[PDB]
Amino acid sequence: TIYHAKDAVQATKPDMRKPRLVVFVVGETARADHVSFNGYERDTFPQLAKIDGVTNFSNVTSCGTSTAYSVPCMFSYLGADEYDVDTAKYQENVLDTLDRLGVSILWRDNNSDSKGVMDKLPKAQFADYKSATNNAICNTNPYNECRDVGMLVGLDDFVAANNGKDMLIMLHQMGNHGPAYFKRYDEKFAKFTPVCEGNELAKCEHQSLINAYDNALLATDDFIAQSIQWLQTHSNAYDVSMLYVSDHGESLGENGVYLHGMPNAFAPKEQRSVPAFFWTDKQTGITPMATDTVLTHDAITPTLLKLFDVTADKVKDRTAFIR
Ligand SMILES: [Au+]
Repeated sequence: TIYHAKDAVQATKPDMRKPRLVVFVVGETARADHVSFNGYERDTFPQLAKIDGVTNFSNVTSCGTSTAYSVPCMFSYLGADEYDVDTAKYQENVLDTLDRLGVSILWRDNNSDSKGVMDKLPKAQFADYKSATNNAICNTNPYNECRDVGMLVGLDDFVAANNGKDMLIMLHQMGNHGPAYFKRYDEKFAKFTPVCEGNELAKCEHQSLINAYDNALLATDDFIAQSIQWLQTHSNAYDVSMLYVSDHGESLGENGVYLHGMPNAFAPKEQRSVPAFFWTDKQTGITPMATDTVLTHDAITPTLLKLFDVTADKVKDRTAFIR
């Protein structure tokens, strides 16, 4: 392990102020420009729009264009300019630091896995929610595909067993993962029709592809709202906050390009322009940065440290999502 924050200290402890409870949704394949709040022509986030205290960040660039590359960078101390995907797994990352400091770290995954982020931590702190041995919400669709909202079930049991501690829960979404966007949402989210249902994107009518993509955003809108609603049920005992950032965007036929993973050197902007939301309870004292702050995945690690009142030299001056 190569360390970067051995100096990290927590200024205030959960035995002398309210314990802090944060959900970080790690999104999947969502594009900034298909978000209602960023000026998209469709209301793709109706439920989040009903919730007070949500900040939408209109200028966020992902570290990369793929799950393997972006997800470790999101939790890195190095920043996009110095990040090396090939050695990322051996670097101390922001979750190693918080866990060392006594924050209870939980990773639930309905996507793939943590791409090495949870590897130095006890396996008991990672849970696979792609399988029904954990996820109670899979038989709601003709594919029996397990749903992101299933990662919320039983979180009260996790809180109860971590009584009075700081807690950071990562929820790694299936989200808008392609090519089969149509599979990614239940029927209640099939607002935009007709929809593409083949693995040959490009052979699909372009509008029908967009329609399946947008329906999957409505399922994500629903999941993020439910996440905040779950947090609100603990807001008296805990200072609760919710951070959402997508790992990367998606090409939807622009210049003949589909899916993602284009190398950064020639990747279209659609693959790196991602949405980000921050919600917090009024009690927490946490203040969002300006909506239009130029932001990147580099802001995640300082944001997670500030949420728990932790300082570390390597990111002392680094712009975050919050003050
Ligand atoms: Au991804």
